[PDB]
Amino acid sequence: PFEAYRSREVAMKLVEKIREEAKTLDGEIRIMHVCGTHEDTVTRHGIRSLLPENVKVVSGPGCPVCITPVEDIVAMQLIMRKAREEGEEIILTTFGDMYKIPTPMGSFADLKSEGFDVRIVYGIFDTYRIAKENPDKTVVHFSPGFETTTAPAAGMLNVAAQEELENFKIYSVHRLTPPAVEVLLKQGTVFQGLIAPGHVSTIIGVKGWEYLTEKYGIPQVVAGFEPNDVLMAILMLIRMYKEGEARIINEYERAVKYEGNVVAQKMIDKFFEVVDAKWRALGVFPKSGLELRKEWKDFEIRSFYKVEVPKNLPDLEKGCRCGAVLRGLALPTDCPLFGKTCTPRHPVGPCMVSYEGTCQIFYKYGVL
Amino acid sequence: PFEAYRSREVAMKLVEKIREEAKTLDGEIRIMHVCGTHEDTVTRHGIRSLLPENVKVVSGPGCPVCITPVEDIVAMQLIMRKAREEGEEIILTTFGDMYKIPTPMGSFADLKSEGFDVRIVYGIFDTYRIAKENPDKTVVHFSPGFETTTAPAAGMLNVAAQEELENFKIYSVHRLTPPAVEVLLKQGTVFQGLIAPGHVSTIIGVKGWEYLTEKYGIPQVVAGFEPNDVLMAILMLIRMYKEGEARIINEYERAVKYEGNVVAQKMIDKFFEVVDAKWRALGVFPKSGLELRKEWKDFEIRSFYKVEVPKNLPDLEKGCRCGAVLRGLALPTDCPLFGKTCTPRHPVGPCMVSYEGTCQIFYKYGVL
Amino acid sequence: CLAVPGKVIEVNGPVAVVDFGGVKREVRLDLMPDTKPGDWVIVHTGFAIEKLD
Amino acid sequence: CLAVPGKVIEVNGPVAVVDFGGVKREVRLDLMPDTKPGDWVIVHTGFAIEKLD
Amino acid sequence: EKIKLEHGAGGEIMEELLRDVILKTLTLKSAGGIGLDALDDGATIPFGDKHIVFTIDGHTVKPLFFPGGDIGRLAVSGTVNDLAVMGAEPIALANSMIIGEGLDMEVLKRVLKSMDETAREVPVPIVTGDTKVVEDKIEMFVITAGIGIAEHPVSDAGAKVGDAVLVSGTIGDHGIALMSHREGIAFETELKSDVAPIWDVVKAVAETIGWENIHAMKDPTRAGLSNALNEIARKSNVGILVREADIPIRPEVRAASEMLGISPYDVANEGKVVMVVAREYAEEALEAMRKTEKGRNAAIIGEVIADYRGKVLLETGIGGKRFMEPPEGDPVP
Amino acid sequence: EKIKLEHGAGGEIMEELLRDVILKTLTLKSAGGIGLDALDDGATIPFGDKHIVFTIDGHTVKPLFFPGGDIGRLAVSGTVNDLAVMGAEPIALANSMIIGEGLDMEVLKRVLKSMDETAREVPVPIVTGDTKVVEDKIEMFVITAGIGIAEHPVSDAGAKVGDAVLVSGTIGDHGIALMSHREGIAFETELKSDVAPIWDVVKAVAETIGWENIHAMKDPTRAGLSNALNEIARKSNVGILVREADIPIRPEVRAASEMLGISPYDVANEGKVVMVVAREYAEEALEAMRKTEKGRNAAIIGEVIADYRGKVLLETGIGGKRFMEPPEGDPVP
Ligand code: SF4
Ligand code: SF4
Ligand SMILES: [Mg+2]
Ligand SMILES: [Mg+2]
Ligand SMILES: [Mg+2]
Ligand SMILES: [Mg+2]
Ligand SMILES: [Mg+2]
Ligand SMILES: [Mg+2]
Repeated sequence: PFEAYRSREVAMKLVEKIREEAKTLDGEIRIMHVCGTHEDTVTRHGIRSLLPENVKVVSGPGCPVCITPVEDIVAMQLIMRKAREEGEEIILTTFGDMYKIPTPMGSFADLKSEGFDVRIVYGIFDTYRIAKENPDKTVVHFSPGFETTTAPAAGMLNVAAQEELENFKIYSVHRLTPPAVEVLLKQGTVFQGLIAPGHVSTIIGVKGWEYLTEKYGIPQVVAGFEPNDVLMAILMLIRMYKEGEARIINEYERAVKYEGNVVAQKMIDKFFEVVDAKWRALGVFPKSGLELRKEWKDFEIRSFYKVEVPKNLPDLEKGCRCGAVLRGLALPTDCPLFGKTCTPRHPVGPCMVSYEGTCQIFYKYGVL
Repeated sequence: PFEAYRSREVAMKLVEKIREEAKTLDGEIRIMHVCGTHEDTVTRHGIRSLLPENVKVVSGPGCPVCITPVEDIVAMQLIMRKAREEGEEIILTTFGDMYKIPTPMGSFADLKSEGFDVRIVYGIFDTYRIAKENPDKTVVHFSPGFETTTAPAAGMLNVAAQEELENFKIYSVHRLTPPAVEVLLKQGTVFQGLIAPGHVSTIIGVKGWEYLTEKYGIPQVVAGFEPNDVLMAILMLIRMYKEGEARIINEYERAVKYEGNVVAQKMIDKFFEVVDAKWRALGVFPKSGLELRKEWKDFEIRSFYKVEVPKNLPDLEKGCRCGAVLRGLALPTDCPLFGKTCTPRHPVGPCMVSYEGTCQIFYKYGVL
Repeated sequence: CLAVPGKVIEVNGPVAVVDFGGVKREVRLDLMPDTKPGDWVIVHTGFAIEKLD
Repeated sequence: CLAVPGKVIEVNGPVAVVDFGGVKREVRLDLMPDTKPGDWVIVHTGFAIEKLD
Repeated sequence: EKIKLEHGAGGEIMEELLRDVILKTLTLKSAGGIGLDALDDGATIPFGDKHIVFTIDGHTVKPLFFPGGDIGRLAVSGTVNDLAVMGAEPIALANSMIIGEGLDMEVLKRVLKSMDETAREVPVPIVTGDTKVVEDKIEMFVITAGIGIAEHPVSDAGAKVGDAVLVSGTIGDHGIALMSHREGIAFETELKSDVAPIWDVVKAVAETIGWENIHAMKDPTRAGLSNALNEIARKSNVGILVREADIPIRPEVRAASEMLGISPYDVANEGKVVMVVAREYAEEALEAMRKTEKGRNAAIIGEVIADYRGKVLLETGIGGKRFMEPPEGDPVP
Repeated sequence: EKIKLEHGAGGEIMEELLRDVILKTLTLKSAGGIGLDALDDGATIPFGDKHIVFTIDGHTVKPLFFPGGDIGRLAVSGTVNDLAVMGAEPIALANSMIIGEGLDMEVLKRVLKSMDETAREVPVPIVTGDTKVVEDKIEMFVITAGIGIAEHPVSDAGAKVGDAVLVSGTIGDHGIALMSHREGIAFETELKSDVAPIWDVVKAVAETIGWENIHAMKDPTRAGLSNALNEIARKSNVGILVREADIPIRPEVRAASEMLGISPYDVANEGKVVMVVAREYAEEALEAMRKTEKGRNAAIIGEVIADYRGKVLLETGIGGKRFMEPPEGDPVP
């Protein structure tokens, strides 16, 4: 069952071809991926220890929970309080990692601590099920996530309107991957090759990433997450660099369609609108976020409450270098807090809290 | 410090005089005391094992918690519920033993179980203190007890009116000792001598018990509670029986005044009115109870609520012989449940629950 | 009616500090106004009911 | 985005029973209507997002 | 059927649970000597010309700190004492702790400090341990197991008719003090616990009259003196006469017990040992005990008799006679 | 400063508590052999031509019953295994139980039944015990202490360069099953715990290659395999190379761990033993293990190396290299 994609022989071969190609390479080639799941593949399998000194793999901002603005997390919290006072208790669902994400004003966990009803769920369906089991209350799901996660949200919003659920709301903090890559391009982040996130591609297909190679000539390679997927993509990128080629190779063709997945596309489009959005520790990226259209404003928990989120909320604790880690400009180990005051159990920054955070992945796997 | 009253020599002497007097006695002399504390003295010190086969000591209904009617306990409970529904939560205080007293509808403990605020206290003052610490709530003390306990209640009712406390109420279930003795006389309970309860005497004095010797010629002896107090009183009674004497000897003169204690007397009289009252497992005794006068009806929790207590509530569980134990006509060991299904930890009847209950005292002390 | 005797060691209005052999407790004197330090009283439910002679 | 693949063993409307090597879980097919038993899908947060070819 | 607070109060009800469930469900209960069925202070295991004494004890005292001691001093004191009443010298301790999520690190440190101070007094080392943390709001539970070597093991069934019964000190200090601390009852001289290891007390007597003359022992902990005596009588099938006037009791203890309405005979002691000795050695044992710092208040309280086998007869102060009933469990004042 | 759930999760954080408080506050920690400081599976006490192994373990697993076993089978399995990895044969068990007021008498009986069935499998008797009851809503806590006799004790510091590393069975069955049971994850064939005593497995190897060739052992319980290995490496000051492709893992375990997002290397095992053996005896040990009912799935996963002393190096399936980091404590899927 796809064993080849995990095959040691297949890997030892790819590693050799890669090595061969780099021996005759000048300078240094830097490949960047933008999906924590890929960073997990790379780090979990020790792929970096198999690469030639002149070939580097850097992790971009491929972690939706990490980049969620603290202003939005605080807002959601200010609304929980704003309801407890209006006598309207709310049931808040969030992902396990997001649940513990820090902000200068506390996490959703510190909230639970204050007696609020915050619940960890694994998907939007869980939230849906909670909205039907608790009719006497309003259930809201702080919804972050890239396209791959936006779709299941849009899909659930279709099954919510038909049923006419009224206690099914969500705080949208969805983000788009492609725009983030283009902002990183215009800002100097160095890399001659891209490893596009397989599953985000499954949704927007190969077509969604083309607009980048055409406008910047950067070779891209949609890849899966098995170890040989990443090794194949590295080889395929090294060669397009050496040959001067600048196109997109769909190495994850077994799961990705050129057009992608139309159902989800429209499903998302029917409910979400692209807008300018802030990325925690990164800045405000143009047309990089998704918010509910005026027609479905009834599903946005912010359409039922107006809170004043204090200004100048710092994005990170002093000493945290998660912003640079997210840009592929810094390694977790470059950080002084890494593995000291900052660990998965007692995290200082968001990169260590998230399951797809680069810092957590490095810590969890003992990078060498 | 009164060591003589506990002196072994003093006792060995009294035991001898008693023995001497009984050797020349015909038939059998039966002395009855009506105070659980005396039964505790007798049983704790093994006095019965020191008495001549023709001299018996029986315990009368000297246990206020035992004789408290189940109708009153149920009522108090029906009022706790009647308030939880009227949105008025009440703070109920009770003595530790009364707290666990059974009724066909549960104890105050089963109530606490249902989330009600029932609190164990050691005296009425505790209740007073709770009424001032909890102004936002009504504090009521289920108040049972003989004169000795009625006084501290009356005294606290004086300090309550002056202060003008409004959340200081009590359910009166106070009882009088003398009347109970006279009812037992008219009903055949056999005994040629009485050992009047020292502390109840301290309140009503020697004068309070005279009306009994004059109307029935029964010799009485107000006694303390040290072992030699009871041994002295037994001797003093055996002799008044043999000599045909019929008077009252105040063996507890060191703590009792002929007139008694006027302060308490008026203190009680100022608030309580003698009325007919029921004695659990004994029947309705005339002018044997005390209820608040119409002027202080504001202190009786029953003046703020009207509950319908179901009729025909059985006084005791099937098999329980606490009624006969209370009459001095039965010993705890005569009971089949005693030490079997009925113990202080899992009591079937009230005589085993109470601290002054004859059954508990027999169990606790391993009678032989 | 445990009725344990104690030696009054402090009187302060309707309140007194009674000593029961190395154990002190506060007692109401409402039913024994004349109470004064040095006295021995019988205490029932936190109240003094009589003095020992 | 754990993205573990499983073999669909039962389809019942927008719900399916996916088998992840001896471990079954129910999955929404809203984004993969064409799904049918025997198929292999990628599951993200309880939803099927694609079929493996 | 539900487990009640009394099923673990060391009295009659707990004995019911042990007889109706524990001993009844377990079938393998011996390693060559005194086993689970004996319900002794510990078990023995023949190992050469010697015997290894094995014992374990759970501690859940609340509050963790109280006048005279703490759950830490108690954990060490209890296990060492259980080994000692078996006639064994403490060799090593095993310490298991189940801590509640949120406990103050300073509390754990303070408890550990006391355990250590207590351990060095024996002396006995804590060679192994375990640490668990639960979300349950429990603060802390200390379970201590201990192994000891006894040349001549002593059991609860060694009592012989004519033997004398001794106690190493005043009865009821731990249990009452902890109770008086609950109800807020104050003092002239604070009433403290007696929790403390008493191996030296046992050793002293044996080193004075020989192990062959120490026919039985037991630290009267849960359920107190009465319980410990009732246990010896039953297992030795002998009768036990105790003279109430010879039982050492502090004035503070008498006073507080009265107000609390509980006999000091039914409450736990954490620094005492009951010893049944050969009639012609009672005085030497008593004096050997009096010569120790923890045995200054020792006293011969009675003798083993042939009548009333399995029961404990009490001769009251005034000369009366009654049984000293083993409590049903935890007192309630 | 407060005690956190991780301070008792068996990982790095707990090691901090032990190093910053427990071992730091206790001063008397040895009885002539391996002591508290060694933090070994148990302690040893020289006693003649032999050594007494002493160990204690607290169990607070929830729920009390789970696929494959219960807190009762676990209590017995854990103590016997800790004695076994020391190279000691189980002699006796001491059982302490802290029961929550209100537990169903049938639950206690069922747990006792399992403890007994498990005990007879060794076989090992439960010679002494203790029973406490608390009002705290805790259900039940089982603390088991055990003593054993080892002719040649084995410690975590015996690993030598060139030695082979073996495991008696699949890794992650207990921890994952209990997790999958929490999230309600169902199965084709129910994923069960592996909780079980494995003295016979250790005995078999020793009885095949001799105790002199078993250089180190450890039951990889809390924090799992990685933790147990990291402990051996540190205390033996050697390096440990493990080949991910040789680590036995059930398909159900892989699948569930993935969905749970937790490595089966960091979760507790209750029926396995890690054994470091002399390079020229690895195959006989492996086969001696394979010949047992609980060791059918044994496998040589690696070797002791001289480089990366105190660390555990993992050679991934594709040939990559990374460290097998000891978890911080309890996993969170
Ligand atoms: S380790 Fe922590 S603190 Fe350093 S960047 Fe990564 S999360 Fe920020
Ligand atoms: S023992 Fe129980 S049941 Fe028998 S009379 Fe005395 S209380 Fe009633
Ligand atoms: Mg003991
Ligand atoms: Mg003990
Ligand atoms: Mg003994
Ligand atoms: Mg171990
Ligand atoms: Mg262990
Ligand atoms: Mg070991």
